[PDB]
Amino acid sequence: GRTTDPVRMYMREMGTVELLTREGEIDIAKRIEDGINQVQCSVAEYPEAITYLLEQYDRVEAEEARLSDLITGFVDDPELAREKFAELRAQYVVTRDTIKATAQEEILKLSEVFKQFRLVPKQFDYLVNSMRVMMDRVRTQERLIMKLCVEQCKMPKKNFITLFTGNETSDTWFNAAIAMNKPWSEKLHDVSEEVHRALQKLQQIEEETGLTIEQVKDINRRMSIGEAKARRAKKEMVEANLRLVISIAKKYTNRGLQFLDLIQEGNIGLMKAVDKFEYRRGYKFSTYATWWIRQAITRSIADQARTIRIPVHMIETINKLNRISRQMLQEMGREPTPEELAERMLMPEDKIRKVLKIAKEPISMETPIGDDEDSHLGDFIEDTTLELPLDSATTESLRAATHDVLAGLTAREAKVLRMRFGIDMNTDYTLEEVGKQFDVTRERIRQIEAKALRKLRHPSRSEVLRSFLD
Amino acid sequence: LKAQTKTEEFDAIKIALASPDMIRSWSFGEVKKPETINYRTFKPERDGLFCARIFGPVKDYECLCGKYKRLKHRGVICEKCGVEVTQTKVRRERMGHIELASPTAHIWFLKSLPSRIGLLLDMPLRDIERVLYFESYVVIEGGMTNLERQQILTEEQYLDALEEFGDEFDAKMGAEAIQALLKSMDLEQECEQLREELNETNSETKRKKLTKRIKLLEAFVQSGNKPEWMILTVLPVLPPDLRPLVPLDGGRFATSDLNDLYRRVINRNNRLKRLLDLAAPDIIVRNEKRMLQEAVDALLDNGRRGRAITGSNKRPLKSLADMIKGKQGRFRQNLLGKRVDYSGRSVITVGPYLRLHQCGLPKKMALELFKPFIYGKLELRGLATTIKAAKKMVEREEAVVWDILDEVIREHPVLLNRAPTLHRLGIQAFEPVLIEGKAIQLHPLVCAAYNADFDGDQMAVHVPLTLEAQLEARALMMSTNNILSPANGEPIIVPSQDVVLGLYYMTRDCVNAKGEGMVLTGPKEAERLYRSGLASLHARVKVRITEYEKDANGELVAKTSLKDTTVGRAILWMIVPKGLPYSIVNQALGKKAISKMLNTCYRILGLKPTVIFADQIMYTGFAYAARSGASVGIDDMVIPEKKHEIISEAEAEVAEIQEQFQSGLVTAGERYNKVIDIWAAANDRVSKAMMDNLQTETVINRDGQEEKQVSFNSIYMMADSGARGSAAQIRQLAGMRGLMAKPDGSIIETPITANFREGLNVLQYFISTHGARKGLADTALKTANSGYLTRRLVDVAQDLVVTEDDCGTHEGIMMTPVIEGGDVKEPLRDRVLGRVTAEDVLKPGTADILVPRNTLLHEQWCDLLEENSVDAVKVRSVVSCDTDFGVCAHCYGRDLARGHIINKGEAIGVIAAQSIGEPGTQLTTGGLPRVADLFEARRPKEPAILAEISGIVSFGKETKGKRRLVITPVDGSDPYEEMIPKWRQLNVFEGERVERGDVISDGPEAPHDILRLRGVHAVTRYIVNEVQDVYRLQGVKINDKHIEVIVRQMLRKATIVNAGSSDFLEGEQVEYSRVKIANRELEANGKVGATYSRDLLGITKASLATESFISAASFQETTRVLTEAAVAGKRDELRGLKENVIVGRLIPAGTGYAYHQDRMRRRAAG
Ligand SMILES: [Mg+2]
Ligand SMILES: [Zn+2]
Ligand SMILES: [Zn+2]
Repeated sequence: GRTTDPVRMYMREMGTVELLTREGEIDIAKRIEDGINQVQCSVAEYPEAITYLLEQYDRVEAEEARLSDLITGFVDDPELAREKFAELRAQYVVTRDTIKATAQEEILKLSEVFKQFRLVPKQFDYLVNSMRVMMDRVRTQERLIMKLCVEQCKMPKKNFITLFTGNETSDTWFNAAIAMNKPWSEKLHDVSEEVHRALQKLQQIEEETGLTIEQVKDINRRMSIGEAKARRAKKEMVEANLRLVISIAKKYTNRGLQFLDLIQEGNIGLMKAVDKFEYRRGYKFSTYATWWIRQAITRSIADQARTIRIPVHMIETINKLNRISRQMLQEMGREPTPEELAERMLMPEDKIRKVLKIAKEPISMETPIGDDEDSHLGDFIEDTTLELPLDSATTESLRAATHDVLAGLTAREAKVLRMRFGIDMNTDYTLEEVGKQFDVTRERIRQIEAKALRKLRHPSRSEVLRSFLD
Repeated sequence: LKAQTKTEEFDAIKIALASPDMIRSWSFGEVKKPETINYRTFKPERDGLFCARIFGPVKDYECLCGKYKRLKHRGVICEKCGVEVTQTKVRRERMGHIELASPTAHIWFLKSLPSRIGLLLDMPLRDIERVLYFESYVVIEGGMTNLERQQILTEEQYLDALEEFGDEFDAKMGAEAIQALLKSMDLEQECEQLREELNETNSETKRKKLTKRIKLLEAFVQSGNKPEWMILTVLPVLPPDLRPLVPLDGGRFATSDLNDLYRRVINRNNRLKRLLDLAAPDIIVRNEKRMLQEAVDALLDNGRRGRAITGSNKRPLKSLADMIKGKQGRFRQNLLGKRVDYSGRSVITVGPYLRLHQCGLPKKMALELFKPFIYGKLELRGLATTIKAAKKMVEREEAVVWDILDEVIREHPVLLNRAPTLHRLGIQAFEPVLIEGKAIQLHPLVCAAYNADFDGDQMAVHVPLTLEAQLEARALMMSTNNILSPANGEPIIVPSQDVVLGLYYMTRDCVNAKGEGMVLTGPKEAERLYRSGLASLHARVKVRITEYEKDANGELVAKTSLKDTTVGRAILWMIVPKGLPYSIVNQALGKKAISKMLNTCYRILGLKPTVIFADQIMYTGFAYAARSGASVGIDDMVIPEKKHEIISEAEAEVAEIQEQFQSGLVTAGERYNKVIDIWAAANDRVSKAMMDNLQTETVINRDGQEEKQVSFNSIYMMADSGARGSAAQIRQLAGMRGLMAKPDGSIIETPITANFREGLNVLQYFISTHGARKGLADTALKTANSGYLTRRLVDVAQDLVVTEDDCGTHEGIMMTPVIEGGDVKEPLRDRVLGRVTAEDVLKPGTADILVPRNTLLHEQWCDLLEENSVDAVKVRSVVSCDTDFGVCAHCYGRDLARGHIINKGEAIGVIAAQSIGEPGTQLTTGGLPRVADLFEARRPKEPAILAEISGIVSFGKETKGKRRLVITPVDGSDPYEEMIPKWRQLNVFEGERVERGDVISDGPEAPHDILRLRGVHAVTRYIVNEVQDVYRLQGVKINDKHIEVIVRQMLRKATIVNAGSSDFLEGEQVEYSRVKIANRELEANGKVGATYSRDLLGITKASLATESFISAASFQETTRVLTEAAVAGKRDELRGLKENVIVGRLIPAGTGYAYHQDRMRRRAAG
């Protein structure tokens, strides 16, 4: 059943999925539009989503940000941007004061203008995240207040949802429902200090966000549903189109990456293709997806397929260098000289050699050499970074020699010479430093040092040290 | 006292499964990128397989960025890019890790033959793999609904079952599944339940598997390993320098294959994290998880799935498993070999001038080898200012350095070794003698030990460095300290060829020669008579000699007399030291006699006199052989005059039988046998003609007309002395050679009539060629078989070492002369020699103890036993030794290159294996494969069967493929009934009584049977006698000892019958077991002591069990051993040879036995 070799358990697993009809593509894409627009509208119905954008533009003109980090532009320059944002702020400052039944008609239009803005994906993500996190904030108090009644103070949930729905803020449910003389009613008193105090952040939500706990759920719930529809449809599309990825990736086989690696990178490319596709331009999804998949494949190959990573332009350069070789090889009768393709190429032309070197892939250290025996290439690589013991002994002896010779000079000259150099001490010392230490400073030291050298210069002293210089 | 925290000198080692947190403990950073180096500036890209931050600085004590370059700043972590500046060596040490996205199976525990994840979960392998590949769903903690815990479901099935039960049911798939299974698993509860189930149901099938599995589980619990660790959350990365990118000539780079693999792993991992963050469809992320699994598997152990190939190169890439395993079968770099400093080698030459304690060492070689000593000795005397100047001097080869070299050489031994090292004598220590030349000079008497010809064989030299090595080489490996083969007490220093032709030519006698009949005062004027040309080397003469006998008490008696001897014998006598009687030199002095001279000298005078004796023997043998003028001409090989006539008559016989086949009186095959027989008889006749003519034909006159003696012809003297040549080869020279045989083995009926002295024609030569090629092939093959055999032997023995002094058991085997079928195929004296007596022995009359309980029987004791008629002696052996985990020296015997009792701590297993192995080249069901069969205890092809129990037997039932045999013991119950196939002809009498172990059929019998139905002494006796039959039929001398220690190693394990401590049927150490029942017989339970049954394990099988896992990982399949040990959390205490060899410390034997013992007692103590 399963031969293993994961190429197969993939090839067979995807091969179940049926190819889409030309109409099915448009059905699915329409579904995509439905989902997304649902989340967009759900974003437009959030007051904080508006106010935040406003504050952010107040920061943009204050030079604390840039127009590129807020909008990707609207449907449609800084002046046009300024006036569009002016329009937005206008609808906001009207809708805000009209909260005194009729206001809805404007709160709808307030969404519309807010929908004119095409947000940077990052900003959009920040908004959505803010919404769902705020819903975490709501769920915190919902579950706190629920557990403090049901789990701790022993109340049934069936009677717990009765005064909940429609209110879940004011004192109608907390203070007026404990007098009901139910078996669970008098038990609500022990926890009353904990429920009423944590009810502060609850009602607070209807202040910051500007929505009763009722709406806060409905809106981003609708959002959740929309996102679901979106991801569902897009996934469906990609799953339908994997075969294309495979068929393309078969071209890129031996470039130095594995088959499944190829088709996976290409799969990612197909995902991006679904994410950026618009069916309204009439362009066939096939030939549109092809470029993207081929792009992901080639880009990835260029990037990760070597032990030594090389920049893209360099790779392409090498390739051109290969083309020239292919043409001029039989044309020149043997092969073009190493400097031949050089002038054929635009750049400084000695670069060939340099490039021609760095292009080469490193030879496997396990590459077997003669006898077929355990002799392998890496066995013969010698450590050149090791210091030979023959020298190590001399490094050990030089210390004794220079120590004895440094026992020779006057105790102060010895200190000055051991100081001017790193002898038996940390780092080494500037002559000014030596001066400040010794209290007898500047030119002085430089003189003593000289004479010190002079004492060790002519041989009695010199016969021991001179033997060291080879 | 505070015990310690940081570095000590460690003991044992431990191996187990690795926690993710542990893998993190090792890891000094997470390598997040496939990048290696920057591509222009070759600096490591930060957090990549090669990295400065995670692993270490590129150059010594230098930050990567270049800020802190000073040897002062050290513990500093650079602010720019954190790198603690420290030696580049730490890039050879520091590990790393990678946090994988999805869990991953560790391919070793999935694919090891007894799949660990599989049998821990009682889950079949193919199912688990089907789960890992996302080919099906598996349940975990099914609760009570419809479903088994380990049950597997398909897509639709999982859907349906899920629709039925939302919760209180759980199923996963992929790696996360298996990991969840392992984590959820409660071993203890399974233990309880399995104990119960073991108890309730009675079936063999049920409780066998039941007990095996419960034992497995509880072992795994006791380990400290938690099952989850078989699934890798984190993957450790190996230090960069152990998989280096280092540059080459031409600016090219070369790197280990582990980089490709690690790279792939990191790539697919990161891409998986990406695919998770992109909310990819299942079919994609699944493929990615699988690919990651494959990449990781390929990294750890490649080849158990797809065998991935390296970039642009077809050849599969070497994985970490392949890194550990190595190649050339099982070789771990302490095994196949290791390169060594202070060494050399070259072509070898003779050097007869040498004393036996020295060897010629080429000048230049000595200079280069001893170069560091020379440097130190040069500046110690002050001839060189500093070490640099010393180098300059020895490089200049200044005149003064040679004397200094003569200084450092004097008392400093060197080790000499040859190519096929078999027995310990393959390496011998010598005192170096400076020689002008490029060739190594090696003492002639040693040539036998090395099996070294002079045809261009090479020898390798090794300089013992440390003081302990010098003294080891001098007191152990020294040439003079081994004069005797460890296999048998006979001298290996026996004179070889030229020398024995010399001593043979010297003492021999012709009929009439110069100085015949005269008389001389002593050997002095005998030699003086010879050198002056007055008297001939060989002439019958009476001379006065003074011999000695030490036969007083420690004292040499003197006696003088007129001996009838020759001139040559008289001259030679000057050499023979002290207490030896003149009787020894008064013979013809053949190789055997010339050897026994040495042997007696050693068993009388001691070591030193024997050494110098052998030396003088060599010198005089060479000198006099040279004087002798021995040579070989074409006329030295004498063909029988009657040859052609024999040929003709024997050729008449063939035409007789041919005429009969023409007339049809005889059948073709019968004819074939007839003709072959007449030709064979012919060859025998010609051989026994040329032998008489060659041997006795000297016909020479003393004072009369004629007398005849043994020939002085060169080739005869050579063949007779034992120098070189033999009756067969000489027969091939003069007489006709043999009858050949086609590769089939059908012997050709037209033999080679011509010999080598005559010409062979075309056909004859062509036919000889096959014999030649098959000869070379077979010999070159038997070398390999020998090596393999010795290998199995030391593998099965090794760690066996003399440990205790005397176990003090009366136990031992009855030693009789071998007495086979004829007269005495081997005496009693050889079998009992050097062996300790188990108990006192008797004269024919008694209360007279000749040999008193346990005493080494040396030559004098054995001769005292020989004076008396004693046919029987009970002797302590290594197989019967009461001591556990080793042999007591008192049991072993004396045998060694020294005649004294075996030392405490010498490793006997090795020398036994070697002693059995070395002659193995000289062995021809029978043969070396027969030897192998014996040591492997293989049940033969057509074995006999022995009576299970004594008492009257009869036949029962019928013809089902077995006609049953019913045995009837006298007092006891009958029911033993064995099924004997009746198509095999029986022996046992239907109406007669048969003792247990009698012949119920014919053919060889499996030693398992001999062990069970006869018993331990009987089985060890069978093995030793049969293998010794094989060797002795070839003329190979091997003491019974070595074979007996191998035998002891064979029977090391046994299966229990009764109970009261451990499990019922377990095969286990009889050391452990016996020490447990000896301990159980008192204290403890009053006696609960269990009964076992001795088992026989073949040598290749017995080698499998070794306490130390490091040892097992050497010669066994490494991959399996490491896993199997890791699951049990096995803790290797070393304690053996091989393990300590691998880990690189002192061997727990020999010189090191004082160390390891002193440490052994410190362990498990205060
Ligand atoms: Mg040879
Ligand atoms: Zn730095
Ligand atoms: Zn013993």
